Amino acid sequence: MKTSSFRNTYAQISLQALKENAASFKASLQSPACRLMAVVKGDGYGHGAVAAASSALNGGADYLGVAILDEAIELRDAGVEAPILVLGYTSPHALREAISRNITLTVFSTDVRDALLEVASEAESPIKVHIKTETGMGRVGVQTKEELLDVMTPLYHHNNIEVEGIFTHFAEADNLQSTYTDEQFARFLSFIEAIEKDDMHVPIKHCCNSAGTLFHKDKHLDMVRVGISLYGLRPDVSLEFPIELTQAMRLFSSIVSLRKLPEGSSISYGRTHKLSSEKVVATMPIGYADGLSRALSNKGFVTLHGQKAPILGRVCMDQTMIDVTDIPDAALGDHVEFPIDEMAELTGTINYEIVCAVSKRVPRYYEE
Amino acid sequence: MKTSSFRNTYAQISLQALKENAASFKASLQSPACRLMAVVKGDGYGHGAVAAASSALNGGADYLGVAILDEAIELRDAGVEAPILVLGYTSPHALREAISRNITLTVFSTDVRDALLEVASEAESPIKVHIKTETGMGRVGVQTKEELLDVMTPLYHHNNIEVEGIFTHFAEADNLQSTYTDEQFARFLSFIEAIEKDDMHVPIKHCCNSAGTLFHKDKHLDMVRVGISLYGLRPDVSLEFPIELTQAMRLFSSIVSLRKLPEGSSISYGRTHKLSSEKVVATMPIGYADGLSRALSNKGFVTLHGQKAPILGRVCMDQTMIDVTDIPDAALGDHVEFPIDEMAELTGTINYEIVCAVSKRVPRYYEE
Ligand SMILES: *Cc1c(COP(=O)(O)O)cnc(C)c1O
Ligand SMILES: *Cc1c(COP(=O)(O)O)cnc(C)c1O
Repeated sequence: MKTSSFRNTYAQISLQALKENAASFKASLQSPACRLMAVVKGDGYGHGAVAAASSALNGGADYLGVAILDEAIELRDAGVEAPILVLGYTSPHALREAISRNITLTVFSTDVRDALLEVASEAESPIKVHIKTETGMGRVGVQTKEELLDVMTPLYHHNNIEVEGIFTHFAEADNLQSTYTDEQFARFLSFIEAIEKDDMHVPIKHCCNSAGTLFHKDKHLDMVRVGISLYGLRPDVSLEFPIELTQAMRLFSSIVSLRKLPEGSSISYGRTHKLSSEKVVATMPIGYADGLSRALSNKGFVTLHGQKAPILGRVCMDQTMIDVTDIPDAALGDHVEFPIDEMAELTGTINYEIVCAVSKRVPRYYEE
Repeated sequence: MKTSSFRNTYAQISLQALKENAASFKASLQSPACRLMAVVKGDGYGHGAVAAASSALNGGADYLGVAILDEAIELRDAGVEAPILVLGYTSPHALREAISRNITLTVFSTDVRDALLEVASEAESPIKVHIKTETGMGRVGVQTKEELLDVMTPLYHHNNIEVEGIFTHFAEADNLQSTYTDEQFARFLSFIEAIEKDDMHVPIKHCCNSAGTLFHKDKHLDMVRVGISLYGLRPDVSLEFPIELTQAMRLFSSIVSLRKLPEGSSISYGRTHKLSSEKVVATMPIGYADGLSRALSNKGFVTLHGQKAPILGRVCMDQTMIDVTDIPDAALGDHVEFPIDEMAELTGTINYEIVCAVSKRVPRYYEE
């Protein structure tokens, strides 16, 4: 993780916010036996995987979730010893590496099942797996009771494999007017009924993401998987948080040039903006190679001195211009802030993408 | 740079293409005295700064360009010894570090001018600077003859500073129906006339980017600054290359799940796509945390087996679904390719952003 720079363009990350958000979530769970999994995929949703994991554990998280084995190995190499579940696919050729670093694996297909049966016969402590079930996200997971039984049963009865978990994922738990989450939950319980009729007991049943955790407490089961709201960001901006949470990331740049340009002057590539009068134009050392979306061209804004300054013309790779004509105290060197949810709204996306897109060129400053 | 992974999602980078592209550009220049600057900002436009710089030098580049001092320091730390120009702003507090690593600096403001005058008062050998002039990009640079003279003259006459260069940048050199590039060029020459009337001779006058280099050979002057087309990508997809170039980056993922889903099934978050009939849906281990634009949701495609497979529903952080129903030989494990220019077109952006957005989670495989 880049954590220093000679350029005043940076993401400030509050570790205390992350810790307190984990504690707030832990306190909110249906039962004290329910585990809090902190989901730190995508390099901690752009905040930094190791920083987010460490903070979340300090706040009471019980498990970590990542998307791919690479991310789990990164955590282990940084000295994180907490349980880690790879939520997505892990291929047969990667299984020995995963088991050697004590990484819990998601399984939903026979190629991985069969490789695991051969590999498990050659390992020290039991291998831990969670089985993924399909209930309506239309993404990954076994699809029928028959397939679940076919995939899980040989793993369950292998003397060196523990089927620790079984889970599903919700497509719209943030839509509080929809029956779909209850329908998915019913299908999930239907899968579970099938394995329990075959006397297979799985100790961690789980289905909730941030939205499920916040708004579907009846579905907390044995573990919840909190991602976006661990970072104090809403699953959907139409929602209001029912627990106390703080946004952990704030994105800043600064003014490195401040100039008056005459009426008729065009700004940036393609001359897509022409000044309607004399304007004071500030240039910032940030652009789309820092992850500032080019779709904010001629439509986004930054804040400074309690006012909004609109972006003029096209966002460049490394530089972006703003109009500070109505902000008389704007000066060379001023730091400015980028609103994360508003950038998502203006470009037709979600805060998840905005924070992940902050590129490796932008240092993260952990201010605690 | 990440260069290995347990997941089959990757950017293949042809070093031979980069080297040959640099050679092709070098051969095309107006005169053999004209220098080729390889622009490798944004981590070599997402290809890898060190790899791109090394390849370009091997192909005949004379100078390297980066956006910010961080990038120049990275190249020096990797053992690159070629001249490097920081094209954007460098702040007063960073000047000593830059000069100690023999980095050429762009200057266009008095804060940096005055700090330089005090610092140069130090240093082993002369400090090299280029002066940025504003001619119509509306971004950075001195704006008037008076300002140019005020900024440059004390630097020119300091016994330990060399004003090696003076430059400008074009807003629409890729627009071959516009007079603006010729107008900018005339303003640039007007700046140059002003300093030469004051008997200040600058050895490297430069103004061309990729588009200027390709289509405005009369403006090559002492050096051209080739970025996007060094990577074999067009400045604008409406253009055809007038010289021989090869696209250096190719982006791939793979099928990690292949399932038949019934009519009426919804795919991914928000149920934004529902199957109009029974479909074979493949899931790929790639999503917007890898830099795959979420704006490709329900509209982008990948290629496999000589056909296009459309993206179904929303791109997730780490996974994306495609329809392979009309591709009978699609199988678990198939690798698929993402078309870079078409992804830009479909999401209303440019190839520059697409290749820079490929995130640090995606390994670069250097093919040669
Ligand atoms: C991303 C993800 C989560 C976390 O979702 P949020 O909305 O970020 O809370 C949980 N589980 C799985 C399987 C995921 O992919
Ligand atoms: C980005 C940039 C270049 C290269 O532009 P391309 O279109 O990528 O060729 C050249 N000069 C300056 C100052 C730049 O910012």
